[PDB]
Amino acid sequence: SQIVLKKFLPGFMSDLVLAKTVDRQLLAGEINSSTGDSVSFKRPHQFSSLRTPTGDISGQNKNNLISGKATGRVGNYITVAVEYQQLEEAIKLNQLEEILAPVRQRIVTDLETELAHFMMNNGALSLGSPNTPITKWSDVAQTASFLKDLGVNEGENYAVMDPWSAQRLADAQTGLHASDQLVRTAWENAQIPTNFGGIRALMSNGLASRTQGAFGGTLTVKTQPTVTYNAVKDSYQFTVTLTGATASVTGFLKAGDQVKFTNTYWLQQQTKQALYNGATPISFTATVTADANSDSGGDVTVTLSGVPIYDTTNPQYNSVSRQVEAGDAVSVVGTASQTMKPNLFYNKFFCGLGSIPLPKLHSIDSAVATYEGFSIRVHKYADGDANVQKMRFDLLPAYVCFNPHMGGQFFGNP
Amino acid sequence: SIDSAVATYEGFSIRVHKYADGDANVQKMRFDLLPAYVCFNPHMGGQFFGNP
Amino acid sequence: PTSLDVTSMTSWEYNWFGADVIYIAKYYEVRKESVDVISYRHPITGEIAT
Repeated sequence: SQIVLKKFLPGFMSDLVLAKTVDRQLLAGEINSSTGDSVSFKRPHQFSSLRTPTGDISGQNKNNLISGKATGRVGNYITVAVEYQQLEEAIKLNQLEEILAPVRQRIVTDLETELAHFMMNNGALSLGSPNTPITKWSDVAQTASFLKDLGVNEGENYAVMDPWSAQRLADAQTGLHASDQLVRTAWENAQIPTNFGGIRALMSNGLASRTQGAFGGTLTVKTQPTVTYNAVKDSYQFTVTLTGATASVTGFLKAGDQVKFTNTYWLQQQTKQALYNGATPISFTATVTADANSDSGGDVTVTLSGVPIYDTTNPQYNSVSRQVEAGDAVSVVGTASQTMKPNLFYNKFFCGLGSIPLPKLHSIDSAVATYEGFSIRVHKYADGDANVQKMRFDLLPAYVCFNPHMGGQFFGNP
Repeated sequence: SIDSAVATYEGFSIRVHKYADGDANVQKMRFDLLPAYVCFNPHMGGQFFGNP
Repeated sequence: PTSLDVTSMTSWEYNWFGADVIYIAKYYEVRKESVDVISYRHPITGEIAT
């Protein structure tokens, strides 16, 4: 009980696929000391033709010019700090290098967990019923089919699921009839190929989960919202109020829930024609951003991401078949208050990511530790004269959401 | 164990102290100078104004 | 009037009495400039001369 080995026992480690797939090109070295605490990008333009027997545009009106923005901002600090008695800490832990290994991975794990939270809070598109798991080949191919149907080409598409799903998909692959390579690989290594259904499938164990949030009652819209392109040309967010809800419930709608407008359909953004899902039209859906309560009278005011633009003076920016108006019928997907781990599918140009370098504090010894391309500033100081040393680690990221209409959540369907 | 330097302006020396607080994440600076004065003989100076 | 450079270098442990010294400095620069070269090519007593 006295002699102790100098090698630590192994531990648990998550995996990193989320950071490697998102766009780390557009936003890199842009939040400098001159730009400030935020920076913005531009948006593409859209034009609408006028059809006449002779081309008299006199009095008809002409396409106007409206320019948009997409602001990226910085986040909070990712900080882990420790304190110890150096007499006891230096007993068998030389050079204080034992702390380095399980802190950088903690930092990265927290960063990617909150990044997944951000993406599933801001993503708009939804597929399938949340309860149903992923079981067959179509459940993955539907995401690629939807993304192709919308019209996104310049970029690359991905889909991140959980360990158990892949096994059910590889088990299915073992049932193939003529591909010797696929059957052999699935039988031996239980590894699915790269391109699955036209979209690049990925497997990750560390993925965030969310709670549904209790709701009850046939909801409906009370007041006509403002969804003109002028209002939503900077953020792609609109505020709408609901009625017909439950009497008085806190946490009526959590962050990440999907609200579906039944009678308003998606449009092919270029051809401006409705989307038809084989046997039924595709309905519009938006994602809640922040938690919302319900007060007396069942009046819920909520903020949603993803806008059904139906500007009547700027028809070229339409993205929905009809205008949302009072008396519409809406519903919320899922069950009452279950908790599930979602699956994400997105395009390359959906969310950005970056890091801001931090200068060394004056008259304090420090060092830099790098892990998966992320630099961590570590500081050391000895505040307090009770043999109480202190170390701290810092990291400061930055996020941006380019287009909410190019990603979201998906599940299986029965 | 504090970063410091010496400045010069018109033949005068000013010392620079740069230090920070670890917990609050704030840097601070302070500049110092210490003068000294004597009076050799009061009978060798004064204030002159235009006489009427 | 005379204005002298300030260095605050000497007087470090020394007694100073002569305030009749003015400090002047010579300043050197190296520059890359455009110059036109004329090639006098008189054949007599060598031709190529730039």
